[PDB]
Amino acid sequence: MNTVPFTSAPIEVTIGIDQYSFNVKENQPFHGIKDIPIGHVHVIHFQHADNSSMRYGYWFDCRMGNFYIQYDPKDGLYKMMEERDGAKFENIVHNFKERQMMVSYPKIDEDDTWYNLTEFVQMDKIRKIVRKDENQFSYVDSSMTTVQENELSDPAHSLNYTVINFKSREAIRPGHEMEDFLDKSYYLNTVMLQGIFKNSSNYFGELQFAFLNAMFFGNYGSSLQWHAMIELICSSATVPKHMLDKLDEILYYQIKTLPEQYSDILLNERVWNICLYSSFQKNSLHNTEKIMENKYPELL
Amino acid sequence: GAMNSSNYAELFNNDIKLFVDDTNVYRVTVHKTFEGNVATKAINGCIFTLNPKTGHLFLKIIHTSVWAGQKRLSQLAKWKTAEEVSALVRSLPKEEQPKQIIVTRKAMLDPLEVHMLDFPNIAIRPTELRLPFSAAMSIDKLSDVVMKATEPQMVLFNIYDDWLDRISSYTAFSRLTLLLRALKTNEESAKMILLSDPTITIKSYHLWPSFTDEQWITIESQMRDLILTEYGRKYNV
Ligand SMILES: N=C(CC(=O)NCc1ccccc1)NO
Repeated sequence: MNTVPFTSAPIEVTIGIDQYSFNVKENQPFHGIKDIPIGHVHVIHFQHADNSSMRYGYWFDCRMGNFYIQYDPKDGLYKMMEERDGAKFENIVHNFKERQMMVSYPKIDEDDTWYNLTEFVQMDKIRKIVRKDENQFSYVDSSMTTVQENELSDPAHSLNYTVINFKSREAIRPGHEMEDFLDKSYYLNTVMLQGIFKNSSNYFGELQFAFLNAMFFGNYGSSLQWHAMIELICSSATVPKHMLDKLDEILYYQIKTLPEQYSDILLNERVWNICLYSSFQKNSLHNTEKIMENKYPELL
Repeated sequence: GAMNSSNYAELFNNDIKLFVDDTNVYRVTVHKTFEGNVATKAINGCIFTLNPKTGHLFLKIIHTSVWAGQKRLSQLAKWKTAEEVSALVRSLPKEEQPKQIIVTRKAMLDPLEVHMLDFPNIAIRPTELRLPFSAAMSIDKLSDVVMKATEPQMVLFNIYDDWLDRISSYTAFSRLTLLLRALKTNEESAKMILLSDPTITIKSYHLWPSFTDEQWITIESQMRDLILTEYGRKYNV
């Protein structure tokens, strides 16, 4: 179990760690988060009390280095940094652990939620979408735009999600216009899965990564990407049986985890009604359709 | 965006544009089968592609053979329309290609947009106007060439005859839409009006009779009466 120590907490902030969150008061003696499960990516995220504008945070994998958080009073945010001196860090973590100034990652033993939300999300693969190669962790916030959003402005601060566009020459084979538009299987299976991603594991991870940024940061372009990747599968008549079954599981845990009160903004009525009730795969998402109908029957 | 009353004069500016109407592409008669079920029999149709500034009509005849063995024909008809319009654009020299294509029915937008991806600079637009182009098959010479076709065929017409020698394209389009609105509301009466006078003939190379300017004002007046007349018979006003 790994540890993200905090040098201090000088400003009142709500701190998230994966799907958990806690309030830290201004200058409270908070020195970080311990007992973080090894084997998964994680996200540590922030919303300042004095300005809920900009949720921001850091995707990281404790296997890739020793990361700590320290507030920067010039740039006005909690920054993640990598400690290279393993003995300073191990000593720092031990002293703070002895004074019990850390919160414990509060995972219920029965609970597989985080695993189920991040099964295909890797840090190196996450680094393709968020480019900042001098760091092993990745910053994301509410306002960052996606490459596709910029096409329709600062490229260094963009989310480089895979551009999906149903009315594009990439999506539509000359001479198969109606076929390819009404049944997107060639775009899904040949263009995206065999040509851009290499495998469905990679496709699901970006879909999961797009959902988590939408949910944790209210990142609108991430939400667009999540729905586009769902719609591309559901609008394909020919999808491998194992992808459909895994998709149903992925979406089930995403819908299960979504805050009830954010459904109005994080869920696109057209996509979901189309996917569950009109598309080729309208009968292939049993678990997802059941949780959607019992939890968000209004949207439908 | 969408073409409507507010931006109506844009039709007659010098930016090449075409209206595409797909109403008459997929045409059927519905009938009883020997077993007492219902079946459709397709008949020949046509795409109505019109330059409103010049009157040039590209009438692509859709022969019933294009439907053979196909499913979901009403959906296919939109995509076939879009395929044929795209093929027409590609056949034209660059300086004759349209800068905009206005579709009379919004269901044509995605089919045409997808077929025209190779032309990102051609705007595909809907319209809020309710244009009477469905009545094109009430023009005898157009109906004749469509029903006589034995294979796919494109026939070129000027739907304004020689009117543009004497009137502007705004006035010509207004006359055309009045005539077509009349034929659509009461075809028999409209054609009676157009042909009641044996001395006024249709030239072999024309679609409409050779009316003088003064006879056109009379004709136009009679068509507006008919459209109001039918509007009363329909609503009991
Ligand atoms: N196709 C890509 C993007 C990618 O590699 N997407 C997979 C992925 C998986 C987990 C997390 C984020 C992204 N680059 O060419």
